[PDB]
Amino acid sequence: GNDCLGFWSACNPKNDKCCANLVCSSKHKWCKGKL
Repeated sequence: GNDCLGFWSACNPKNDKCCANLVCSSKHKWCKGKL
């Protein structure tokens, strides 16, 4: 079914597949918390 990533999980700035409403930092390139 669904598929997402956790926290501090590497991802793509063009395709954010993070969970918990996380954010894919285009800098660190990971699922961080949108401040």
